[PDB]
Amino acid sequence: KKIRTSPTFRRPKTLRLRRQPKYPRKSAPRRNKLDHYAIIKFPLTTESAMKKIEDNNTLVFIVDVKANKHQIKQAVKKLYDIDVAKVNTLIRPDGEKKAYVRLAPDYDALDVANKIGII
Amino acid sequence: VRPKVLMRLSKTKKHVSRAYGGSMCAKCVRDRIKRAFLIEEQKIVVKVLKAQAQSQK
Amino acid sequence: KVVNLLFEKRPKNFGIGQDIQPKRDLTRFVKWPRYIRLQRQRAILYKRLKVPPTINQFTQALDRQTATQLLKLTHKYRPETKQEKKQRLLARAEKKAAGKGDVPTKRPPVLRAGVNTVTTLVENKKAQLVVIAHDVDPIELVVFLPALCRKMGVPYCIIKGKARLGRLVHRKTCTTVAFTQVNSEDKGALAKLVEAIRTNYNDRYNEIRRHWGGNVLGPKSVARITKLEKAKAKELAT
Amino acid sequence: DPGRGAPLAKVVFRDPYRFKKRTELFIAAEGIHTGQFVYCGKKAQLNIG
RNA sequence: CGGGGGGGCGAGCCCCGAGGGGCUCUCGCUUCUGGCGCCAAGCGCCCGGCCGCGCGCCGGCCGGGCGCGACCCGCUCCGGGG
RNA sequence: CUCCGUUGCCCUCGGCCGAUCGAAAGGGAGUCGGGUUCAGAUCCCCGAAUCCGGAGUGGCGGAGAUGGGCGCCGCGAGGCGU
Ligand SMILES: [Mg+2]
Ligand SMILES: [Mg+2]
Repeated sequence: KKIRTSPTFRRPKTLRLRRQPKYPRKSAPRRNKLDHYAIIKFPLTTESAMKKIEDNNTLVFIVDVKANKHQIKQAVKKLYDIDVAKVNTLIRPDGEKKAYVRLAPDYDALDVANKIGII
Repeated sequence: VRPKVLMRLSKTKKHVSRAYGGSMCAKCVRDRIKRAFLIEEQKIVVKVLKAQAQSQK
Repeated sequence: KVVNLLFEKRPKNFGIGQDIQPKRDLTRFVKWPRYIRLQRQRAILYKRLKVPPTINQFTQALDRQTATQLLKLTHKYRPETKQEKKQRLLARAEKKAAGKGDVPTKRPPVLRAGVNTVTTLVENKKAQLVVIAHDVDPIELVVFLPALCRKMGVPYCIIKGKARLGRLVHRKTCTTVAFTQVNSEDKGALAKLVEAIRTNYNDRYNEIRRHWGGNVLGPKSVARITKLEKAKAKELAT
Repeated sequence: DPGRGAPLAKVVFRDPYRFKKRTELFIAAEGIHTGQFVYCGKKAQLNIG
């Protein structure tokens, strides 16, 4: 005597368990391929890019094409012990992703050019 | 204003402060009031006339 | 007055169109899924149709008073469980190489379970009683058995529940069962059942063999057909 | 209702049973004015609509 | 839904004692007005704690649970064919 | 382990309506002046903005919200008890 108020039968909601696999299904976890040496390929040194460094506190980077801005930002930060105001990406007709990276005002591009070797 | 904009606006821009405020138009509320008597009262008048018909019968 | 004036009544009325209707049980006004609907109207057909004798006999069965003696009787007598089996062997392995053992003992009398086991030892007249489950799924497997049993003059019987018959022998289900021998002391109770059973079965056959058992309509139809015989009685009985 | 000579009428009853309001579409009988209560079913009285 | 059964304001008939009962009907109760109407009141019966009387299924305070309300049984989810 | 969070199970409630795609012209919140290049500019910069989401611990104000009565004590502003 648990009466039926509704005139449908809806399936009873059963218990359903969580995977307790007897092995892992692949041995090891895949080594991460988008790194803080791989996501950035090279800084550009084009005249319209030197002009962009000196005048706008930016750096012009070619970047690995699967990169996001929060990846390009935690890359450029990690490496040229820098910090980044904002990233701003395009895809060159060629498939190379550019990303020109504004560096916070406390902090200069024209110095960090000579550190990374460009100029 | 275009409806998604209503999410920005304050409560008071979207109603007027009443019964059925901001959905219904005064003129229909104040009939809904004085309809809601006379429906109610004349169930009472039928209630007593029924009671008198069964008191007679 | 220990009765606050406010708690009133507000008694509702669920006439058509008056106050909104409440929640009754609807078990007949509900959508019975395709297994249920189906199994429901197997049981209906299986009464509605004209069922054959041989399949009917698998309705009429034992009663509490008889059944419970049977299943008492068997409980002295269930075939060795596993574990219980192991120590029948293990004890003879230690008793053989210690304090003598020819090792035939005396195999104590027990049940006999399946059909093509039973039917052989019914066809051999090696059975005092045979218990048959009624609800067996392909009925094929036990249609004959009663006929066979009465020809050999072997007391057969039809107990309810292939489960509770298949719980004696330690399984899910079982269709038949049999006592070939009994312990001497336990033979008064066996011969008590046997005589009680075969008044009721083996010596009935021309009552069972010619009894069709369905052809029963639905009570909704029956209530209507009978309500026309109060019209036809009360036309020219008045 | 396009491609159809008769006008329809939306008539809101209410579900005798769930707190709600079923609405339907009757083919408008002539003399259906807007604001009519339309009585339906066995015991209903014999008038238009 | 089909049977049953409650109800009962009421009609026919039957009974009747004039209280009433039985059988039949009726209902199953929403029609003058672009009104409101769900998640339950009420009664009942219980149990937990806590407080008071102290016998505590006495009484209060706090907190729950089931029954009626919302008759009972079934065998085809309702309808029309065949 | 306070309180809160998280999860486990137990009870409770939920009609829908079709696994899914379909607009660079239909539906769809919110960015614009000025500046700048050889080529790009509501895209870069300067300044003014704005939407959506998050804000828990609540970041800070303001509302909820600060009476009245009664009773005392105080000249009176007033203080306290309830
Ligand atoms: Mg799409
Ligand atoms: Mg568009």
